[PDB]
Amino acid sequence: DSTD
Amino acid sequence: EATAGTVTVNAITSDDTIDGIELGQTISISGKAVGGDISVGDVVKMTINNTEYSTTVKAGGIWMIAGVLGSDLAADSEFDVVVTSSDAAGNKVQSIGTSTHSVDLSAEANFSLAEGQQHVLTNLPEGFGFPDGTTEVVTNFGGTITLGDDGEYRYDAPVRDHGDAVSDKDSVTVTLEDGRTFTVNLDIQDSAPVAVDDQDSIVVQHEEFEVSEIAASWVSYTHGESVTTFDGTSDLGGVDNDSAKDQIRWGNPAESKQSGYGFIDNDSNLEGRFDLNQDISVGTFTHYNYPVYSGGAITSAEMSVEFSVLDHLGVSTPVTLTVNFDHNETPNTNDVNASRDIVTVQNTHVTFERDGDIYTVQIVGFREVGNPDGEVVTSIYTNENAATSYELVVRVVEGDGYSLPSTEGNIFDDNGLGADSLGADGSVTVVGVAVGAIVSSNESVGHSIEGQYGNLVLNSDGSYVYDVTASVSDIPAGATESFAYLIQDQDGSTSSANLSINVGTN
Ligand SMILES: [Ca+2]
Ligand SMILES: [Ca+2]
Ligand SMILES: [Ca+2]
Ligand SMILES: [Ca+2]
Ligand SMILES: [Ca+2]
Ligand SMILES: [Ca+2]
Ligand SMILES: [Ca+2]
Ligand SMILES: [Ca+2]
Ligand SMILES: [Ca+2]
Ligand SMILES: [Ca+2]
Ligand SMILES: [Ca+2]
Ligand SMILES: [Ca+2]
Ligand SMILES: [Ca+2]
Ligand SMILES: [Ca+2]
Ligand SMILES: [Ca+2]
Ligand SMILES: [Ca+2]
Repeated sequence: DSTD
Repeated sequence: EATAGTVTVNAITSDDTIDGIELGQTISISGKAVGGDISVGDVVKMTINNTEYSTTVKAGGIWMIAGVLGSDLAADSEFDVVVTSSDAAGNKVQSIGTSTHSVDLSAEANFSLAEGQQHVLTNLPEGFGFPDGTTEVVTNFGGTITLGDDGEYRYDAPVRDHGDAVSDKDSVTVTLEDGRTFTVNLDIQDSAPVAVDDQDSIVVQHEEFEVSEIAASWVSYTHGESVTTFDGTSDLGGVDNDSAKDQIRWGNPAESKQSGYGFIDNDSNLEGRFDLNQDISVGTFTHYNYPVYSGGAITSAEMSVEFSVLDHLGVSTPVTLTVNFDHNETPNTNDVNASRDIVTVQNTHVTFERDGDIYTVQIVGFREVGNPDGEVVTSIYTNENAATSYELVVRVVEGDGYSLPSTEGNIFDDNGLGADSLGADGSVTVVGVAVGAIVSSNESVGHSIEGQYGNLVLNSDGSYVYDVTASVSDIPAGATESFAYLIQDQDGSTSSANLSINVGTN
């Protein structure tokens, strides 16, 4: 979902 | 009653005026007397400056006075001419004419002369001189015209601000007892400085070092999940000739693999030798950017770059350069450029001793592969799901590495061809500097500017510092820098010259  | 005639007076000299040269001469006066009972032989009389001149009427009514003093005509600008005649019976009559003329005993002398210099005044108007015992007259600007022993008149032209709102045309009027005046107009011309070309030289040292193979190890890191360091493999980073841990990986993979860094040394291309004052690649740095879940990435990591330097006695000195990397695994959005991950390498160094001299290995930064002459940067940007690669460039220099090779001087000094001439105005400063042959007043004085092989800081007082930034390998035989500088005096006059710097190697 929230990746860097 | 007799009939009066017409008495006319011709112009007093051609221009009907008595000037300063005519003042000292005898002047003919002429006219006519015709009509009425005027007869040949009639008396013609006139009073000029309280002296009476007389003649008679000639055939055709012509009358003329041979010689009237210029001084009389200068002192009396109007006079009547009276002709006395008679008729048959003896009845008298007087025919009268009036003459006016102008008097201008002035003469002017015009000159155009350089400021701050003494000048002999040539071609002064005929009869020019100072009255009585006068040997000096002071001009409107406080200059002087001095009569010297040799009879010459000399003018000491003052220095003038030729850029302000006050005229720089000096003047003075000389008056003589006989009424003559002489007005000397002296247009003071501006002076300027003369910049003279300058010569300097600098020698960049060449020095080969014998070095062992490089071993690069990831030795520490801050933050990150599932962080591992390892010797590179075909699948992860590629292989190198040693067992040091050249790869580091981190993160919980959110699509495929872990992000990280890999460093493949330059052992094979270096062939066991460094060069002084030379950008050198110690290996290829690759940033592997994958998508990883939030918070699982490092924020910094450190890599030790170890090698030995061998001297001519066969003694080996171990060296360890620590390279620190700041990492930013950025939040991923639909914006690819914003989603890029950022690596910043720190400008660290390490100093070591060989044969009684110390040398400093300094990190320069990242350079694109295959581009020896490309830009070197300290921060690199890598898209998600990509890897970028860069040579890790260092330079080795003699000393503690606090400053590059440099030379200094002052462009106002004699630097091979004589010192700049400053001119009579003074207040000369450097107002422009630029690499190449063209320069204007600009905003580079007192700033560092980039030349062909180095940087220059030329200040307004002429002082400069030039330092060589180029790698020794890029300095050809006969390499020369040349900067054009512009100097300017108090009221805006400018002169350019060139500062030439010979850049050699030895
Ligand atoms: Ca005249
Ligand atoms: Ca005269
Ligand atoms: Ca008559
Ligand atoms: Ca008169
Ligand atoms: Ca007249
Ligand atoms: Ca007139
Ligand atoms: Ca002026
Ligand atoms: Ca001037
Ligand atoms: Ca000037
Ligand atoms: Ca190696
Ligand atoms: Ca290996
Ligand atoms: Ca390795
Ligand atoms: Ca990433
Ligand atoms: Ca990112
Ligand atoms: Ca020098
Ligand atoms: Ca000079």
